[PDB]
Amino acid sequence: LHKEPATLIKAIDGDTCKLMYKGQPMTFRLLLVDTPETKHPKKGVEKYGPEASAFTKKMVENAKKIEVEFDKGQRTDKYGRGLAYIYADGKMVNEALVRQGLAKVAYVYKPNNTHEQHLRKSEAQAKKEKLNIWS
Ligand SMILES: Cc1cn([C@H]2C[C@H](OP(=O)(O)O)[C@@H](COP(=O)(O)O)O2)c(=O)[nH]c1=O
Ligand SMILES: [Ca+2]
Repeated sequence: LHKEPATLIKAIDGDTCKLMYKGQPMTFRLLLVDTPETKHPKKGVEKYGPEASAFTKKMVENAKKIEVEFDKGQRTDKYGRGLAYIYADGKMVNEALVRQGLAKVAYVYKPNNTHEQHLRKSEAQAKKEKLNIWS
């Protein structure tokens, strides 16, 4: 897995943001995780959704540099969103959210699961510390 540079265009919510990648604007969806909904009416504004968005927004907006790391499987989903692990100054946003109890490990589709165990151990810690979603 190789990391690549990207430029923040705009954070949309907890697990989705728009980045300029290879000179092209794209919406990215964080791999292996799911932050609560704040958009789709079929779900509504789920508890901790606004919090997860604020965390992600803060994290990506304050970074000196952003990198995207694709897994080994497909790089986009059916909606055309780039599927990656996003890093803000070397810190993985996907793991950060799970560690704070602001996201649950979800959508694990082989072979795009290289970091599954790492995220699972962080989720177990958030759970034991009874953080946010796990409170
Ligand atoms: C994280 C991820 C989501 N998805 C899909 C599954 C869901 O399909 P459906 O929308 O048809 O349920 C949706 C979840 O994303 P959101 O959390 O952004 O809604 O995106 C993938 O296909 N692959 C992925 O790797
Ligand atoms: Ca979501």
